[PDB]
Formats: sequence, structure tokens, C-alpha cells
Amino acid sequence: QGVVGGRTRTGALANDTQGTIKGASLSVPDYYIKHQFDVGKDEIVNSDATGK
Amino acid sequence: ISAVRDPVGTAIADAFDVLSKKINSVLYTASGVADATNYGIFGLDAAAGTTV
Amino acid sequence: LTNLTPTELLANKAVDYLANSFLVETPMLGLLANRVINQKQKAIEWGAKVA
Amino acid sequence: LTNLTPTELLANKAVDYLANSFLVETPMLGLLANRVINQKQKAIEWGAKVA
Repeated sequence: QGVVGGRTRTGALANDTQGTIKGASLSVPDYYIKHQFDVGKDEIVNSDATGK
Repeated sequence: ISAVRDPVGTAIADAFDVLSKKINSVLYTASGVADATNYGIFGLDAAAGTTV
Repeated sequence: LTNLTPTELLANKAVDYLANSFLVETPMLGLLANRVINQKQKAIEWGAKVA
Repeated sequence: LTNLTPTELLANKAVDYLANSFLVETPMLGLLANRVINQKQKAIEWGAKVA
């Protein structure tokens, strides 16, 4: 934040400091949370037919 | 962002929300002296007093 | 592309969100604020029965 | 008050122009281009009176 100063009405102008605003920057990562499975069609239709 | 698309606007807003902040702060502790600490105002600790 | 989009040509438009959440509570100022008196004179004169 | 305008938050507009002035000059291809024969067969057979 820009701090304030103080001068008498008939005092010097005396420029003071300003705040800082900055560019915060995150990024959606290149990296996936992933999970892949290879399932044969034989497993898919054999379990389906003979699934307890 | 809208803050940087108007640095004067946010400079007024920043100084003008910390003006109120410094004004609030000095209403408590401001010994009345017209300096860079007590800012001329008498507040309460110079109005009433610090100790018994 | 892997090389046909350099960083310097990607705008990266920002969310229109400025993040000043600074101390702005002025309750002591908040009290006795909407009743601030703006005098045309620099002095404040009032009496006080002290005895 | 340069500080309230960080460079990171300044999105310079770009001249919508690309310095893509490479060598597209192809006259060898140019002539004998509109007469490219798109054949449904892989081979080009033709007679030549060689004597």
C-alpha cells in the first residue's frame, strides 16, 4: 500500500511512495492426473456374460 | 486488469483507503503536535491522556 | 505449435481481479464520521463549565 | 507511480503482422504447375521414336 505522509498547509509537497501491485500468475499444468487401463474386448464381454 | 488499466484510479483508491486508515490510526494516538507522527490531530491520548 | 507459439506472442489475458484486501476497517473513524463538521474557520470554540 | 503498473500485468497489443517473408518464389514449379497431371495410376507410359 502507498504510505501517506504529512505536510503543513504551507509546507512542501514532498511526493511519497506508492503501493505495489504485481502480476500474480499461476498456470494450469501441462501435467495430468491420469489413470488408463487396457481391457480386452474378450474380458469385457466375458465378464459381462459370466459375472457373478 | 482494471486496476492497471487505470493507475491513477487505483492510486486515488489506494491512498484514499489508507487515508482513512491513517486518519483512524491517529484518532487514537496523536499527541497533538503537527509533525509526521501525530499529524496535528489531538485524537484521544492527547485529549484524554495516556496514564492515570 | 511446439515452436510456432512463442511466449512473447501469447497475450495471457488476466482475470479482472485486483487483490487489495488491506486493512480498511476504520470503526473509530466510522463512529463520528457521518457527523463530521466542515467549518469555514480554522478554530473550534466552545464553553466548558468547570466549576 | 511506475509500481502500480507492473510490467507483468501489461499486455502489449501486437501489430497483427508476421515477418513471414521467406522464399516462396517457385517458377520452375511455377511453369508446369497448372498442368500437373493427377493420375489414378502410378505409372506414366508413353512412346518415343528413338530412331
